[PDB]
Amino acid sequence: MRLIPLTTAEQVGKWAARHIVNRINAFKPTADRPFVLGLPTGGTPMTTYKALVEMHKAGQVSFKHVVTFNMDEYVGLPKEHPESYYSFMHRNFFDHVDIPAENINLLNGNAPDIDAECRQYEEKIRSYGKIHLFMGGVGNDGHIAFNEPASSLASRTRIKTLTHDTRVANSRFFDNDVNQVPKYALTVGVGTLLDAEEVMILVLGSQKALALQAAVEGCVNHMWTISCLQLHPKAIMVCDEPSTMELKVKTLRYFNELEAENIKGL
Amino acid sequence: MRLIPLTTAEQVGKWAARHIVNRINAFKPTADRPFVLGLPTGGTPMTTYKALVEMHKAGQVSFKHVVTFNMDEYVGLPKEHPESYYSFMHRNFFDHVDIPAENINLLNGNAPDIDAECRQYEEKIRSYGKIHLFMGGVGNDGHIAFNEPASSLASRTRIKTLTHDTRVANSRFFDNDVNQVPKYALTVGVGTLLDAEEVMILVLGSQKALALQAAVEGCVNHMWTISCLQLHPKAIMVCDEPSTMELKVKTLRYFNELEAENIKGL
Amino acid sequence: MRLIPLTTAEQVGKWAARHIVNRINAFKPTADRPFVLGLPTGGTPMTTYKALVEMHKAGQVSFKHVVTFNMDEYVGLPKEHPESYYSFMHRNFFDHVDIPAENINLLNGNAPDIDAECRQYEEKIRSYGKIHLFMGGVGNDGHIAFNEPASSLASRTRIKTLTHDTRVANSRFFDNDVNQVPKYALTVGVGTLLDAEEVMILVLGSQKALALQAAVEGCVNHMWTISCLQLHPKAIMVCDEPSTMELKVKTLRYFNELEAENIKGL
Amino acid sequence: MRLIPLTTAEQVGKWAARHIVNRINAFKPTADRPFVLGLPTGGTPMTTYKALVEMHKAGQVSFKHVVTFNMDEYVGLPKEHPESYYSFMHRNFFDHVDIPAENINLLNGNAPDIDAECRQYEEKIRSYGKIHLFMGGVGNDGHIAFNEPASSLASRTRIKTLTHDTRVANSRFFDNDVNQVPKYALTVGVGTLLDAEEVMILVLGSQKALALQAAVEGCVNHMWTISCLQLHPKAIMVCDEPSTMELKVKTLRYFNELEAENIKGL
Amino acid sequence: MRLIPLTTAEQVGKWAARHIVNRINAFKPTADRPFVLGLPTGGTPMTTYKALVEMHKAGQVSFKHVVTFNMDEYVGLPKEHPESYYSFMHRNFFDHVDIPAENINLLNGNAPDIDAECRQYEEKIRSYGKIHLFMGGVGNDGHIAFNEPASSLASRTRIKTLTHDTRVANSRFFDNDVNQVPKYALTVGVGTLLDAEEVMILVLGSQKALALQAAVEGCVNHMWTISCLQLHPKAIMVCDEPSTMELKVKTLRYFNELEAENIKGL
Amino acid sequence: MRLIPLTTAEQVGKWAARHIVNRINAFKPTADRPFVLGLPTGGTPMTTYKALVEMHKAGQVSFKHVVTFNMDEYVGLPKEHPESYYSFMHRNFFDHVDIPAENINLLNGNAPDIDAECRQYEEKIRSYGKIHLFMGGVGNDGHIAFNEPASSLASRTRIKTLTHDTRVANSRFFDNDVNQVPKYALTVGVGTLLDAEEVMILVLGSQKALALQAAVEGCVNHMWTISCLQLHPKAIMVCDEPSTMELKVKTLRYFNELEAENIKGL
Ligand SMILES: O=C(CO)[C@@H](O)[C@H](O)[C@H](O)COP(=O)(O)O
Ligand SMILES: O=C(CO)[C@@H](O)[C@H](O)[C@H](O)COP(=O)(O)O
Ligand SMILES: O=C(CO)[C@@H](O)[C@H](O)[C@H](O)COP(=O)(O)O
Ligand SMILES: O=C(CO)[C@H](O)[C@H](O)[C@H](O)COP(=O)(O)O
Ligand SMILES: O=C(CO)[C@H](O)[C@H](O)[C@H](O)COP(=O)(O)O
Ligand SMILES: O=C(CO)[C@H](O)[C@H](O)[C@H](O)COP(=O)(O)O
Ligand SMILES: O=C(CO)[C@H](O)[C@H](O)[C@H](O)COP(=O)(O)O
Ligand SMILES: O=C(CO)[C@H](O)[C@H](O)[C@H](O)COP(=O)(O)O
Ligand SMILES: O=C(CO)[C@H](O)[C@H](O)[C@H](O)COP(=O)(O)O
Ligand SMILES: O=C(CO)[C@H](O)[C@H](O)[C@H](O)COP(=O)(O)O
Ligand SMILES: O=C(CO)[C@H](O)[C@H](O)[C@H](O)COP(=O)(O)O
Ligand SMILES: O=C(CO)[C@H](O)[C@H](O)[C@H](O)COP(=O)(O)O
Repeated sequence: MRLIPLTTAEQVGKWAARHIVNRINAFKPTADRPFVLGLPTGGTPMTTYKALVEMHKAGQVSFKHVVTFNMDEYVGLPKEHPESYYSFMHRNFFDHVDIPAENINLLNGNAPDIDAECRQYEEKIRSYGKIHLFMGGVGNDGHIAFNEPASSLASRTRIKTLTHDTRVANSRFFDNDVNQVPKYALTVGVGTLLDAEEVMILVLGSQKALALQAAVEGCVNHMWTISCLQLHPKAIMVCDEPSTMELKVKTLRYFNELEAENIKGL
Repeated sequence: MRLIPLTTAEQVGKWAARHIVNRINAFKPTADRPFVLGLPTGGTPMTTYKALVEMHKAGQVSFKHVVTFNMDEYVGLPKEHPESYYSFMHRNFFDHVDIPAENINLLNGNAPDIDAECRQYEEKIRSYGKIHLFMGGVGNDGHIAFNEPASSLASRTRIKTLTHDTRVANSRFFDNDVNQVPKYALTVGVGTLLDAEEVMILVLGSQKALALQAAVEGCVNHMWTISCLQLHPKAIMVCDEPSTMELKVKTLRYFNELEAENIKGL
Repeated sequence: MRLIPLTTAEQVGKWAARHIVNRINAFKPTADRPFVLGLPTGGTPMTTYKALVEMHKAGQVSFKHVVTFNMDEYVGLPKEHPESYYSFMHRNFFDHVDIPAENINLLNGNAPDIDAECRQYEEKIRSYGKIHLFMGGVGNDGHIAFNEPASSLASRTRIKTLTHDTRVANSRFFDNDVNQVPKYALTVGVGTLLDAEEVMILVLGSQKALALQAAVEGCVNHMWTISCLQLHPKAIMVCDEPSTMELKVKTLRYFNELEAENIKGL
Repeated sequence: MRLIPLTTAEQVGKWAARHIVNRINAFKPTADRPFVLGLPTGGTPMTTYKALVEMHKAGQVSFKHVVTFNMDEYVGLPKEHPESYYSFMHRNFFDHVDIPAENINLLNGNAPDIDAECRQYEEKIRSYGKIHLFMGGVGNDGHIAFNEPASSLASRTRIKTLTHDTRVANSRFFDNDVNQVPKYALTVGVGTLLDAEEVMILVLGSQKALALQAAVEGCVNHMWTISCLQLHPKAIMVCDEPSTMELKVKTLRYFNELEAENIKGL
Repeated sequence: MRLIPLTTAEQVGKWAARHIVNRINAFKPTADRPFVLGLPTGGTPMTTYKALVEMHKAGQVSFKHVVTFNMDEYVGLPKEHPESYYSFMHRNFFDHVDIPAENINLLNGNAPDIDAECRQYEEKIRSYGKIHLFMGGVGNDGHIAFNEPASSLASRTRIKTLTHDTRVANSRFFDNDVNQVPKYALTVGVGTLLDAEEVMILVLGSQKALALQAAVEGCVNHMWTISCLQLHPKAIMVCDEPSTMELKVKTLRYFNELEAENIKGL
Repeated sequence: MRLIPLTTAEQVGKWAARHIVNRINAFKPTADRPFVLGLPTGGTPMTTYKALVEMHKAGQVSFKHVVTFNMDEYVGLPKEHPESYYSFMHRNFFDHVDIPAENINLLNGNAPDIDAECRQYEEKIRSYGKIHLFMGGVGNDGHIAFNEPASSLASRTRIKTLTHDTRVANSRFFDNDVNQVPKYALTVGVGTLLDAEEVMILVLGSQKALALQAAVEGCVNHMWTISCLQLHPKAIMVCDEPSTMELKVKTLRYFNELEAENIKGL
């Protein structure tokens, strides 16, 4: 695994955005061979979406031949609701770039048949072949997507019951009232994520320090699903300073030595 | 993983039996497409075999098109011995249901060529395709089938030397004399079990509390092979009250919330 | 996993050599079906190379139809340098046995295109099909080959930055001057090793006691990559006495009972 | 120790307030033999202070012969600043009860000789003999008073540097401006607390879940100073529901049956 | 501490009995200066009591000037009930030796003022000065005496509520009827034990393997009160083979070489 | 405790030497009130002893009124043997300073009554009252003095059997011949050390990284006796860079900001 030890959220966003751009440009996507990008919501990717939109407007990237898939979506939350993941993605990213509406893939949290909806999302990924880069964040409790504690490490897209801890954390977006946070969500599985060619996790704040420790220095287990990355051949964690506080000095020293040139570019 | 927190062994048996019945009936097995059931011995499945036989006699299930495979068998123990797994299964299940003798698969602990016997058991599973539901229990030391501490997590059917701890526990069936308990057994591997479509483990008593903790809150490791379930896409653990004593309050709370409707049916 | 608890390095070498000979002879390699052997360097395999050369000269083994692959090699170290792994292997093994030069495979640490070199080494393994037996050792920090702490458990052959701890340990071969130890090395991946049919690790000295504990009694994790063996269907660890000091009494007792006949042959 | 498992912060303050009043009335303090009460600040004791005030108003307790000592005080913060502990205590407690000004002992965070201040505080306690009851809270990092991680378990009153985490936690009272929270604070030591006849710690909120687990199920260490309570002859922890989430099922079960009739008072 | 690694419970009782007799004879007790012996009940000390009796019969020891204090006694159980500790001690020890009735101190589990009973017991010990040797056993959950998990490490003699596990364990003596085992018991505290000049704990059986590991290799904590022995100046643990199974190899090796000539007596 | 994070062993000896001189000068010892210094041997204090010598030479300190006590001494090793602690201390320290022979207290490793020797040493310390400063090092296994793992935390000066690991470590001074290193040694106990007014431990090298982690972030236990420092009112650990590699990032950060201006002296 690669861990990029940066200082601030602004730097994290800039490194991630730049990595996404270079992968796409190096890929040279065509209409017959698009680049498939998996994306997350939440507060963590804000600086990355910001940087991505800038680079696009500056003419550095084109999303014309990029197909996107999101990690999850709230169940039973009106699609028009500003806090639905559909609204989040359009407001913060889609409405600003040249990506065709047919290239966008989002789960329908209001689908009448939940099993069918999840299964079809898997079929859609399969029709493209693979997700080339899946970007995400991590929960306080260590979840990747919404694969809460005790989620199978070989899981597929399906519905999951959100942990009280996750709902309290997400209530910050629902006027700080947990009763307004949806109780369920459709989410890609750990197995789904393990199938992506590259996984890039963004980690910000001391609130994520225990999750980062579990991922990097902990053992593989289903309580902290972020530990599944130890089993992925190409995972990267991009971190700010506060989030690395629980790591051993030797561990952080190793990554600093490794990524010195790859980050110190002002 | 799913964990069903029940109170007594009677409830555990009833939930498990009911789950087996609904899977079979939903499957609609034919002579050209049978339902393959993996089964265990020991004290744990007693209430489940009892409930299964009842439901059969009440006309709720038919084992006519069900093929069964057992987890293991003692090596060097006469097949006629009442404590052999062959005798256990006939006395407690086979002799009471409408399953054809040709649909029953048991390992021969007295086979002259042990490697050949184990290999052929694997071939037989393969000829059917897959085990749809493999039911089992857990050892005090955390073993699944007889995959004792330090058993490969990718293991196949083979012979294994029983741990002194396992023999002392099993001596309860041999007049409380460990010297009468067989030292070896042929057992399906962890990889064999991981290949089943669904795995259902029954957990009863405080004697199993540490094993349950390891499975649910511990990391993946070969010392407590029951932890392999964290890697299975469809595992369920059915527990009574005493067995959950080593779990964290938050963990048990999560499962109770999840399975409330799925268990509270009187 | 199998653990062979021996007393001295001389016994370890003799058991390992004998195991390699019996595998080859049982295989009956031909020019159209060679035996593929993966090999390590370092101080650990010294007694095994010694015993192998003896058995060859005594007419017990022939390496005529054996193809070999080494685990790694230093990057930027002149091939002629006595401490390069190319020199180590020729001096200690190749120059003494009847193995054809075309059957030898070593990584080129001075290759102009590192990615290409690593990729081609993988292709070469693939053209043979599989490595039948991969022999190795373990690092103080728990590494297998040079898959240092935080290496993916599904990794392939690639370049890796050596840990300060590994360089200090290896400086014993460079006049005890860490500044002379290369900083990088091309190494087979954990996934590469997991693909071998059988893996045999040699463990010598109390300096390796924590690594052995992690492998046998620890959980699967990428910090101690030797733990990947818990996931291999056919792994063996051959140990001397000092290296088992960190194991539990019950664990060592189990293996002693198991391997009693398999080792007590004077 | 005794752990009182309650549901709400309202029940916690009421249970703690009733306990203090019961101790005081049983002691029957007088001018020559006052009851010595140790007290804390922060958000946790609010409901306790309100309840004590209601009880004093109803005529149930008098503080005429109660001498108090506070745990700590910020260094360099002006005395009349609303966030100084001096201000907090008068506003939330002293202003509403009949306690004589001479009976109130607070640390002078702005004294010329900080070292003389600490020595004199310890002297003051000794002049009275012993603190009969010391009430306190617990930090997210497990500190008792401001004895931050790595504080001697035999420490006395002295100056202490606040951990970055505590300042972030306390910033709530400084307009979430960490820069405004004082970096230093005079505090009573762990030995000072262990010298008290009885220690009662109030635990509220999920954020204290790990600190509660460290105090109850962890080992004694100087990283989580709250663990010192395992060494005290008479320690009580009064908790609400969310703070108990990281404890084992059997732990909370034990305490629930012990305190059943002891908390039924509503 | 000293750990005496023996094989059998017969050797354990003989080693412990010889130790007591040696201490007593060396002390040379008299009416004005008696030897004070602290004693336990339960299944563990049986072989010790038998051996002590054989030694007294052979003329090797006299209890004429030995004062005894027992660790605990069940609350509410009638005195002449065969399972009361009073009954156990007379039947298994007092009835066969020359100890004066006035030298025997037992806890009155059926006293009117339970609190007065405990205070007076502590007073009795103080009147003699100090207990010279306190013998005890260890519970499966690590309790010393009946100082159940979460008992203060500075505790004194008091009333205590038995853990569900201890009652299950003790049900062996109550026809395996847990409902018959007393729920409460008066017991000496951890501080009471730490005040003794020397403490000797007998450990027998695999069931105590984890308690032994907690006492020897664990950290001091109030969950496994047996860990208090790390703080005692003169603590001895006498063990049989199965109780040592959870210790590390190097731990048991150290103790074996230290006590070699000290246990060769047969 | 205080942890002084320095880079080099040269800075460590200089910081420790300046600390001793400052304590001595502030104390202003005299014939009737000498300063009592506890001292160690081994490789760690070399730079400290050199620095103290340079300071005495420059006229900064006098040892005319300093009484010293050493931690331990090998049993059975001839006094004038260059590796005896008596020889080490005179050669490395006493020969170069103005300390009177009568002020020097060393353990007599070759005394007729070893037990009388230990009792008299403790008596000697008591006659002076208290050791004001005890300097020591830490073993790889965490021992303080020669209080090997499983040593009472309340122990006094006594004879002790060296662990195999310590003898291997100390063989460096005996031509790497473990057989030449004395198996026994008289040593001060943990209680003896805890009775000192201040304890300063010097930590140098990666080999002590785990011992440092056990002392700072671990729990108090008798396996790593260095952990006793968590219980001491005034303990200081002076470390070089490599010994800090196993600590968490936040731990070392806390200490760095606390001691910033306290180590800038060069
Ligand atoms: O010294 C004190 C209080 O005088 C602290 O230990 C607090 O008790 C603890 O930091 C909790 O703070 P709150 O969460 O209650 O605000
Ligand atoms: O208070 C006592 C004994 O008076 C207990 O700590 C027992 O020593 C322990 O429960 C062992 O019981 P047995 O296993 O020996 O019966
Ligand atoms: O009793 C002593 C010293 O008198 C020991 O605890 C050493 O301080 C420790 O073994 C370190 O040894 P070195 O690594 O410094 O040689
Ligand atoms: O699937 C989701 C996001 O759609 C994730 O697991 C979040 O990345 C994680 O919960 C963090 O959320 P933030 O802290 O970024 O808000
Ligand atoms: O839809 C999900 C089913 O997969 C459920 O409500 C179950 O609780 C599930 O079995 C647990 O999750 P995983 O093991 O699938 O993560
Ligand atoms: O393979 C076997 C059973 O054939 C198992 O691992 C048992 O389920 C386990 O050993 C528990 O046994 P009981 O406690 O149910 O008897
Ligand atoms: O037949 C089994 C062989 O697999 C053996 O006696 C070995 O001891 C085995 O190698 C260990 O078990 P696994 O790693 O296969 O579980
Ligand atoms: O890849 C390598 C060797 O080419 C290994 O991981 C070594 O086996 C290990 O580093 C031990 O080295 P020695 O202790 O045997 O020297
Ligand atoms: O060539 C290796 C790349 O694989 C690198 O320098 C990276 O640091 C790597 O991503 C880490 O290692 P693995 O996770 O691949 O072990
Ligand atoms: O005034 C306190 C000193 O007692 C200091 O700033 C030190 O940092 C102290 O040595 C650490 O704290 P304790 O070990 O005393 O908790
Ligand atoms: O009589 C005992 C009281 O000392 C009680 O029932 C309490 O439960 C006690 O506070 C807990 O035990 P210790 O902390 O005193 O062990
Ligand atoms: O002279 C010492 C005795 O105090 C001994 O050889 C013992 O082994 C001792 O009981 C253990 O050491 P401590 O528990 O006293 O450290």
